[PDB]
Amino acid sequence: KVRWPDFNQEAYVGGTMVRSGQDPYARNKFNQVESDKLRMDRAIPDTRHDQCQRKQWRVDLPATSVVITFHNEARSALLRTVVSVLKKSPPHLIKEIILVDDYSNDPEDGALLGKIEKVRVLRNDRREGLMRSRVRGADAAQAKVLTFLDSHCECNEHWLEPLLERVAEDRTRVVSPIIDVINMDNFQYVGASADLKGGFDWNLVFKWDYMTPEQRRSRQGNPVAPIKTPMIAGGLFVMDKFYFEELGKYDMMMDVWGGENLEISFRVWQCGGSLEIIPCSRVGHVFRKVFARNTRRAAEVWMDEYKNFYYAAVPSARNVPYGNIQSRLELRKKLSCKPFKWYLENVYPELRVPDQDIAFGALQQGTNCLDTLGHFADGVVGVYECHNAGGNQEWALTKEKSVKHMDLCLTVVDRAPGSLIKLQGCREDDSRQKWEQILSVEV
Amino acid sequence: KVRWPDFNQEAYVGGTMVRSGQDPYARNKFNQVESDKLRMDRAIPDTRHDQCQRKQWRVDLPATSVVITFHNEARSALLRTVVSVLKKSPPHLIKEIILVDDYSNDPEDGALLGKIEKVRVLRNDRREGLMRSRVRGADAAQAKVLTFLDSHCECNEHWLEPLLERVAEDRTRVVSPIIDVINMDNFQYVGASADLKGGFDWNLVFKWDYMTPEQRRSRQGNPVAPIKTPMIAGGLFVMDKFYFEELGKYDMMMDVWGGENLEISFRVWQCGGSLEIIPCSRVGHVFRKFARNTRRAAEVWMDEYKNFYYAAVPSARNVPYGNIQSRLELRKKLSCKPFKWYLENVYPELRVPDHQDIAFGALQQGTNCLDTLGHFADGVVGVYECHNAGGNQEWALTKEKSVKHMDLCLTVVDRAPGSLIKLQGCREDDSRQKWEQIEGNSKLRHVGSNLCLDSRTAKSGGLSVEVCGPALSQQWKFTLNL
Ligand SMILES: O=c1ccn([C@@H]2O[C@H](COP(=O)(O)OP(=O)(O)O)[C@@H](O)[C@H]2O)c(=O)[nH]1
Ligand SMILES: O=c1ccn([C@@H]2O[C@H](COP(=O)(O)OP(=O)(O)O)[C@@H](O)[C@H]2O)c(=O)[nH]1
Ligand SMILES: [Mn+2]
Ligand SMILES: [Mn+2]
Repeated sequence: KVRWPDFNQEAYVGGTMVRSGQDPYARNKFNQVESDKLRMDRAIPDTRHDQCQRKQWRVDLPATSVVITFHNEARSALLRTVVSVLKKSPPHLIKEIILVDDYSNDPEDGALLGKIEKVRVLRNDRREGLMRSRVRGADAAQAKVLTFLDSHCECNEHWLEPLLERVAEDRTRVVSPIIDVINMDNFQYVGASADLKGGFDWNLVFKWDYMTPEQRRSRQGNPVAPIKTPMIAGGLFVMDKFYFEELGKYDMMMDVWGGENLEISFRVWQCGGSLEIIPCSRVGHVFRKVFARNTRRAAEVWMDEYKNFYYAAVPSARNVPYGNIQSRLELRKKLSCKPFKWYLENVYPELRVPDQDIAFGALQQGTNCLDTLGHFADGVVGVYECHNAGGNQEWALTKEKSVKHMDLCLTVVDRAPGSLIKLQGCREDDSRQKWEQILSVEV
Repeated sequence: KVRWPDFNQEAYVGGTMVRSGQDPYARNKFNQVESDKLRMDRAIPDTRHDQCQRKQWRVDLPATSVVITFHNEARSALLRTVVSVLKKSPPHLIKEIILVDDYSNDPEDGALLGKIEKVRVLRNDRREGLMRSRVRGADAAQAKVLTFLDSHCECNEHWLEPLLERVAEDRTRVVSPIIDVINMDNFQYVGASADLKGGFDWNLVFKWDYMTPEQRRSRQGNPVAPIKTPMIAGGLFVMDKFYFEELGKYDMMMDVWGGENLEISFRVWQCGGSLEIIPCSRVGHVFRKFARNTRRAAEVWMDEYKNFYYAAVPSARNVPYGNIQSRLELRKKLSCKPFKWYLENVYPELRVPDHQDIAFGALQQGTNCLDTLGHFADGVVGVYECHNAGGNQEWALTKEKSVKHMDLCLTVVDRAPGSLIKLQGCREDDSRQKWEQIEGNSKLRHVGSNLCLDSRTAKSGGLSVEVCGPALSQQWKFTLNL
């Protein structure tokens, strides 16, 4: 067993370096020459709010089993992940670090990290992917609380105490750090915004957005308070171990190319827990950039009818075979989880839910986009380039066949081609406001 | 006195029509030829939401005194305003209509309408303006509730009872209809949005804006409920007569040029009343196309925040505005709340610069604005056409010299020319985040460098840092400058 500072990084990253000519993004989708240049404990900026830095963190907290899962991870990045945990965490709070080597090409990527204090390595036989690899890691953990990280993260100062404080207080909380960004081309560590919450559109791809100005204003008194989130990124969180178990771990027939965020985020909220982002906890993550099977498996279990709006948004998924899900279904009733309606209403109210529009989003043409120009009733309407967007470029075509923004409708004021169209109050039976898929007017 | 239906509109109107060749816009800045063709009680669409078409008010509502003030109004428009009040309002709720002719060139405009049932006319002596004219009318009013309208309005079906119900239930409510649009060219009557709230930017110019999504969401249960509003348009409103008096009427030193929304809206909210837009009340208004009145409002009500207005309108700082003691004494007497309380509780969606911000608002290059492009940390930044809806075009230049949006800051990741700037978490100690306005706030340069913000690759990669130079791609001005 070696203490982390005495581990031989030069040797370990030694023979795996990018060879002249070869493509540094090739193995990984990030720049390995840049990764390999970094020391395993390289200094990173303290990105935490000023208030965190003056906090006295409790350390009379339950220890954690840190589970890190990986498949042909760059050696420099894997080691850097492990050492950030060991350097930045109170040693009595790290029971162990469990590395699940999920079929890497050189088992030595993992096994060599086995000489480090607290690290134990489990190797999969075939490639099982992230979700089952985590379940296995979790099954082997000896501590009361689980911490899951990706194999290309860098923990910041006092990242762990604020997370464990939460779950030690109430074991139904599944909590996450603010995920700082490590740039995939130059490996600079970048402070993220603390004003974000996790969410998604009806295609179900995870996305961030800012809290509303009202939510921010409500936090002014304690701006480092926990943030409740509809969904976690999924790569990094901490969860009470028995809670992870009792709620059903992860779905064992998910495969990769999987969204580790989706199903667990719905289950936790519907089945009585909460998801939080904890501002004082900062961990960096290298961000970069068939899939449908896993998403299907989540939707079919958790969303009830609103699953329809997903298939609406992504018809391309309607017949990807997704397999047997009965044991996941049994699980939901066994737990007496609330319905998806409740989650939309209570957890993600700000998600736009459809219903009977013929069409939504922007009216393109094809560089530009229909735009109110900020005009109201009796104003002309126009185009700007598409910004992607929302606001004055968002429109609906209604069951009633109107083209509307808020309650204003494009109105044929004068049939004479091609005089100007106008915004006017939407009128269910006004015929000057009816449009069909087949500014000013013309033939 | 004459039944409104018995009034001869052709005699009244016909005596002032536009003649051969003469500009039909000259007199009023609207098309008088189109106005004059209309019947005095012309049919207008019912723009009210279907859910109005019950609906909800007591049986013993209080009568109102309607006050309409005018200077050289087009006779046809004036007459339609009066007949629409008479035609659309239950007769027992109209105690009287008081016309204040604020020194119109021809006194017959008003005096001939004095033959109509319930109308009485007062002529100003001299040109007093709308505010002083309104106080004169209100002082004459015999009923318990005041209704103010402009002289180019057309009331719609059951416009009055929902206004009267609000104030009969709580006399500290000052209430307005949804104001429908009467087009100044063709005089067509156009239904307005019901999703608006009144407001203003730091230049103190009134504007509408859509409610927030959460506000809309909280109205699912009753989409025609009252709408609380930080500011009223000011032309049209109903107010308990005694409450109008007790609260200080209007500031009697306001002149012609105002501006009638501002001072009263701040005073009502700060002194414990409220302002509402009532969706089931619909009235049309002919819309068409100075700092003394605004200063008198800012100096009395705004406390330190008046400084943002002066920032926005630096020329206002010179302008005489007269004596405000009486108003400050009114403010103390009524125990009004500070402007800070108003911004927090009444209008939290106005975004307010930090006390030590150096500049604020949009950062404009011609008609384009610095836009985050929906990006977050480690993302590039760019420009779009300035849309004045804020959001991704909202910025501040802070005490710490950063250009910031939410808690992200423009960061110079590489000093090499043509290097892209990036959004990173603001950190006070980060020298890469420090920027300064130069050359009369026409450009932004990275502190301690020869590098300036540049748009040349806006659309093919992002904004960059580039050697400072005459290029127009390096011009940037904040809309607000402290
Ligand atoms: O246990 C694992 C962990 C990761 N990966 C692979 O490594 C890459 C990164 O996935 P991960 O979720 O670790 O990182 P992300 O890029 O999703 O943040 C993908 O090709 C995964 O399939 C894997 O096969 N098994
Ligand atoms: O009592 C009045 C009413 C109106 N006006 C003038 O009439 C014009 C339009 O004002 P109003 O408020 O009637 O209409 P709006 O501002 O809505 O167009 C302006 O020149 C005002 O000075 C006036 O001098 N005294
Ligand atoms: Mn990752
Ligand atoms: Mn008017």
